[PDB]
Amino acid sequence: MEVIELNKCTSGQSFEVILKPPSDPSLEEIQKKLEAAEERRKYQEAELLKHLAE
Amino acid sequence: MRECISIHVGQAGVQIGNACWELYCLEHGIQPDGQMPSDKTIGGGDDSFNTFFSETGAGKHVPRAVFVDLEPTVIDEVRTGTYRQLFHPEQLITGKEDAANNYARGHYTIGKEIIDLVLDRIRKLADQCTGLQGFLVFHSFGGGTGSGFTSLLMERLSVDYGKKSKLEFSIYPAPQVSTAVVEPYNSILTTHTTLEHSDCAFMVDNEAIYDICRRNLDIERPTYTNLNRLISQIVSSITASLRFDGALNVDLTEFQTNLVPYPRIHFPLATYAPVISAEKAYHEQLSVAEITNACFEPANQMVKCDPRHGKYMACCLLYRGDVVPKDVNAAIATIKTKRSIQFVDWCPTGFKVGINYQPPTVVPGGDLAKVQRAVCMLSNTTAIAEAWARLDHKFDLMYAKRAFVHWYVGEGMEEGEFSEAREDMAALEKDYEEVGVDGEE
Amino acid sequence: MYTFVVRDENSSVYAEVSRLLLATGQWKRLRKDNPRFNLMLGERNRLPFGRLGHEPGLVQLVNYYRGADKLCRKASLVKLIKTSPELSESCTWFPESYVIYPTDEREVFLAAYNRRREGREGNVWIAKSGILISSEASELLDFIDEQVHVIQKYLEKPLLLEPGHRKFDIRSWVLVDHLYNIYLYREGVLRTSSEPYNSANFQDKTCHLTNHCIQKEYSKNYGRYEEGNEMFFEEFNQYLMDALNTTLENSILLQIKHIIRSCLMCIEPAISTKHLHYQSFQLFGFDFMVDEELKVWLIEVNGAPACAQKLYAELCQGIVDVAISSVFPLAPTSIFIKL
Amino acid sequence: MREIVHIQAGQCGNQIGAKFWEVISDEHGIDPTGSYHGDSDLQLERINVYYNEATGNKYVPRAILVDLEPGTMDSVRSGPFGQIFRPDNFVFGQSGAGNNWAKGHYTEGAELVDSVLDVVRKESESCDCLQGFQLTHSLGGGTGSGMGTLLISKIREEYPDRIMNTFSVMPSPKVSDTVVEPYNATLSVHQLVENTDETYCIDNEALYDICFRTLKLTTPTYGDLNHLVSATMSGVTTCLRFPGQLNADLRKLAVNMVPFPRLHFFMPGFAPLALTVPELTQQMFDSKNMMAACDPRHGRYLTVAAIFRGRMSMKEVDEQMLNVQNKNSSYFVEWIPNNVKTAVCDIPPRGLKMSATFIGNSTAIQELFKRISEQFTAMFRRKAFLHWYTGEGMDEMEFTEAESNMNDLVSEYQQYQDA
Ligand SMILES: Nc1nc2c(ncn2[C@@H]2O[C@H](COP(=O)(O)OP(=O)(O)OP(=O)(O)O)[C@@H](O)[C@H]2O)c(=O)[nH]1
Ligand SMILES: Nc1ncnc2c1ncn2[C@@H]1O[C@H](COP(=O)(O)OP(=O)(O)CP(=O)(O)O)[C@@H](O)[C@H]1O
Ligand SMILES: Nc1nc2c(ncn2[C@@H]2O[C@H](COP(=O)(O)OP(=O)(O)O)[C@@H](O)[C@H]2O)c(=O)[nH]1
Ligand SMILES: [Mg+2]
Ligand SMILES: [Mg+2]
Ligand SMILES: [Mg+2]
Repeated sequence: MEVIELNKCTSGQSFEVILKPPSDPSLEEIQKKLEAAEERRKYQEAELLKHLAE
Repeated sequence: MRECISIHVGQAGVQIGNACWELYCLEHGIQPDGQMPSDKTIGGGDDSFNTFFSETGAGKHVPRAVFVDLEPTVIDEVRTGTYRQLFHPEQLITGKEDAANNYARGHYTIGKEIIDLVLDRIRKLADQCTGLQGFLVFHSFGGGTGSGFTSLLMERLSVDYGKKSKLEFSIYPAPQVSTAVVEPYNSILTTHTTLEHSDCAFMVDNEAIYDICRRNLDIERPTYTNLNRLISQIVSSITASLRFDGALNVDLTEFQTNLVPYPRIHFPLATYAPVISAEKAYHEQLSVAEITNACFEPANQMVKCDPRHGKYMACCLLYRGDVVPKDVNAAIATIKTKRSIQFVDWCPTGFKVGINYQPPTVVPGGDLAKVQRAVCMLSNTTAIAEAWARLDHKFDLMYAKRAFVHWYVGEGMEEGEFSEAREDMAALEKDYEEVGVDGEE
Repeated sequence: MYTFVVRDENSSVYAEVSRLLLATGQWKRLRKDNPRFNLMLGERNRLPFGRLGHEPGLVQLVNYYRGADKLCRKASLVKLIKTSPELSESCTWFPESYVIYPTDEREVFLAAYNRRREGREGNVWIAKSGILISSEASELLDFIDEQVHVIQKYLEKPLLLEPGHRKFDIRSWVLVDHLYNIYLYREGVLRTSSEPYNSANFQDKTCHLTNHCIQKEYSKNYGRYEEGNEMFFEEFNQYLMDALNTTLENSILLQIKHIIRSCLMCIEPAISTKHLHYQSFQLFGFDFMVDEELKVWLIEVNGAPACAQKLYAELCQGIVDVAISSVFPLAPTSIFIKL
Repeated sequence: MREIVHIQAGQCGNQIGAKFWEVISDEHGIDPTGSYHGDSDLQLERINVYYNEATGNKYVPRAILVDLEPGTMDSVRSGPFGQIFRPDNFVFGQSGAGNNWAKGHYTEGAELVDSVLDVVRKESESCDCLQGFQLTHSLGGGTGSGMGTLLISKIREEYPDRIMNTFSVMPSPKVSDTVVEPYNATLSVHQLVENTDETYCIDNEALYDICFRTLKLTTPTYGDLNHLVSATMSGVTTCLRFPGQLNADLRKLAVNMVPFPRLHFFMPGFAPLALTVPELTQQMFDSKNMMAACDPRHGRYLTVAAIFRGRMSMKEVDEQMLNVQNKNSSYFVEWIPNNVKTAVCDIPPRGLKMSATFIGNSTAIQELFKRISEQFTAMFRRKAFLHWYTGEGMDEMEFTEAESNMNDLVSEYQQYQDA
């Protein structure tokens, strides 16, 4: 059970024990996705107002 | 010295951030007014605690934090509470009406109109950093803001801060304290779009925190306050390495290097011990071996699951209080024999150990008892996939009938995003299966 | 009113358990996919253990121990015995076995083989996982290559019942409840072969394999000496007294109980649900061989065993008392032996 | 500040509405003159959801009173709390609606609707962040039913992204005024299917039976029925009027109660009609405590919201709740996990130490729409009483479509009851 990388300071210490060795979307793309959704919302709201106008 | 900026999104993120910064101040000797008598460098210094606190010329220590919520009730209690003097108005952002537990409302409808403001306020904090490490993002899975606006913010952060690590503290939904029935939808949706933007996420299942509060703290019906003070203890021991002198997990990058070899599998399991009720006058002080052994009992984990049937890819032990290396080594030797701890063949069978001599701090008047030594184990085990399976199954039950889907399509989201998100989760579950697993007689 | 679900239609045991449950007025059967259950009679394969114990206010119990396959898969059982320090490769009640793929043991198997047929010693092995009993290692490895298999030493000196000169195996039923109590059903069964044991002809496997499967499709004397080639403990005990002047308890049952304890205690740390968010119990079928020295040998452990038609009523009722009602009470005399 | 605009239309709508404001005004500590005389800050915490504040800290209900004849309006103004409403929020005509949906929706109603919208527009203008609207009305008459649904249609056109909720009183032959009530109710239900987000179905037959069988009232009046409704209205709005985390606002409640846009008609319940937690739980779930005159054992619950008021064991509440559903579990759909949510308010209603209010989205509600459809077709098959409607410009075709629309609604509930 080896112990490696023992660092000691005034507020603590750290070490490592080894028991055995081993065997994106851009700004404009995000803006489009947001405006696409907004567009589908405005379309659905236009169909509503159209429905109510009838 | 490199700075960390904390971002709290939604009611869960904001109220958990409240408990954390309250605890951070108690741990660093910072009073509610922001004064820190121990900081001999007035209005300056690049000490370890300055990773989370900036200093005005008047000696005020201001958290490097921004609170954001699409509805002002929760953030109004920050502006009016004990630590109101801590933050300045620019870092507390509130909207008018919330996302109604609707991912599409938080991400698209409302997020599109507030995202630029949030980034501007973050840039203000970034402009105060000589070497920004990255961000710590707190949020729920199930809320409309915690899920929807978080994933939009994470996308924009990868753009504005390409070479910066992003860590998550995510609240996994539990019916025992759940508000909405659509939280499985919001969890899958936000995990899918956030997956490629988060370097390491610590999931906390409210069901686990709830039972710990009932079993260990003798609280018959825990509230969010009880839950959040316990959560802040775990968060504190996880971030202690960033704001105290030390050599383990001193940089946000180190969390990825030590806990996440496989990028998509970046959800470490957290286990904390001991949690002892303050109503118990005298309680038996647990030893190093006892609390270390407690890190392998399912009842102390932040996500209920059985590590005995997964495989470990990395294991990290974080001690606070009266602990010395030989006590830890002796305890591990005792545990590696009894309990079954199978590491993946392509990873060393070892443990990174960090010790902080300061015992865990407890908020006066809280439910947790002062202990002389505590430990938090971070282990990246495939057993946490059980949490994805559960969640994915609730998603499937509702989506087969398209129940509640119209609320999401009504906010401009396409029905295809559901299946796209679900198939990504199916691939995530298979990634765990590959790394992990090997009638009528 | 307790609720349970049935996810294995083929289980003859838990089909009776479900029948007894409903016959009490305090249990109601729900749809297979209803999550608000107290008791799951789960499927044999891919039982979703990860979805148990997460329903608010429901104490949930399942009739399988997650991880018990390590003991009930022929390949993994060998690996468990050779690997577990509690059992070790010196374990004296498990026949010398080797795991061979079509990490592999094909090499070590041939080493100990040469030491046998060279030393005049009986060198007969049985490969299984489609069974084959051969004299030389040549024909054995060819059968596997042409799924993973296990080559095991064949018990060439079995205890033969008289009259008949015929081999047999013993089946013991063991119930392990949620507290990990190990209960041995007081009633076992001997699955006997109706044909005389032939030491030279390994081609005909009707007198070498005793399972009820072969002793019917290919048994020429099915039911001659005992109904359905099934001798129960009372008769077998009386025989041991008459023929050998010994008791079933002393000559055999002591070794059986020791073997059951050793296997289940070995894996308890891995499968126990003591501190788990759900609870488990499971019925096991242990299969034993007895040699002519009255030494008991473990053959295999079955995780979803069937029962003797004559014993379903008692065992199934005993399961309900010890495993189900213990957790979910209702509004002595005991058929099990606590180990 | 998430304000709700309240509208009450017609005789039934205004009499039930008046009692509603009387009950909650008492709960929030508001006297008949709008002045506050409470003793708990929890009262004023969310007072602005239903009340505007004027100088002198007098609170004025955000309520609009609508009718096509003055009678009921005058009775409210002279009523117990009649002085509490803004005088200019009374909007009424003189002609009347003659229990005729066409008069309320197309002729008499059309002349008054714009001035009603003027008042609605004024109340909304002074809202920090308008949640939505709630309407009280009956479906069996002319003004509440015909003009009420006209108002909903106009409100939706002007505030298309606000929540629209209603308490709708369904007619019954056992508590009937005119024979044309199935006509008016069938026409209104279609308007509600399209333009409301949440409708609390209040069946006058259930109200009567409760007053007769349970409450032991020999001869119940409309007043007795209105006692049950205002108590129900106070309970279902408790989580809106006091500090709460579940069903906090109208849109969050809709998102968690309405899995399919057309199936948004809820069965309310109340208890008691002191008691222990198991008693409240058992009673609140028994049909005899539900006001839709529908047996939930005949259908399946899509979602359920329960509100407990008073000081009680929070553990007993969960245990009884988790008990009541885990017993008769056949009546909850299995494809909406965790579809029963529970909230608790500390402030009990006047005269009770603890009560429980029940809000169910059950497919059993189809029995109500089927009753109305059967009564509609018995008369429509012979074109009985149609001249009252054709005389107002309506064509028979519009009746045929409303019939098919409600029968479509019934069959839609029947699909999810089998699933
Ligand atoms: N642990 C913990 N969980 C919380 C807290 N607040 C909310 N939650 C959980 O978060 C989920 C609800 O999401 P919220 O964060 O409240 O909603 P939100 O992010 O504000 O989004 P919207 O309100 O829909 O705009 C539920 O599963 C809650 O149990 C909290 O303070 N602590
Ligand atoms: N090493 C050995 N020596 C002698 N006989 C053996 C043996 N291994 C197996 N047998 C014989 O084989 C028969 C059953 O073999 P085994 O139990 O391995 O197959 P199986 O697992 O398909 C039976 P089941 O369906 O009940 O689990 C027994 O009757 C036994 O007599
Ligand atoms: N519960 C209740 N129902 C009423 C009341 N007044 C009328 N109704 C019912 O409402 C229907 C008559 O509609 P009404 O409101 O009087 O017509 P309107 O004034 O034109 O809207 C019938 O079904 C009545 O039974 C009341 O005060 N309480
Ligand atoms: Mg919120
Ligand atoms: Mg077998
Ligand atoms: Mg009338």
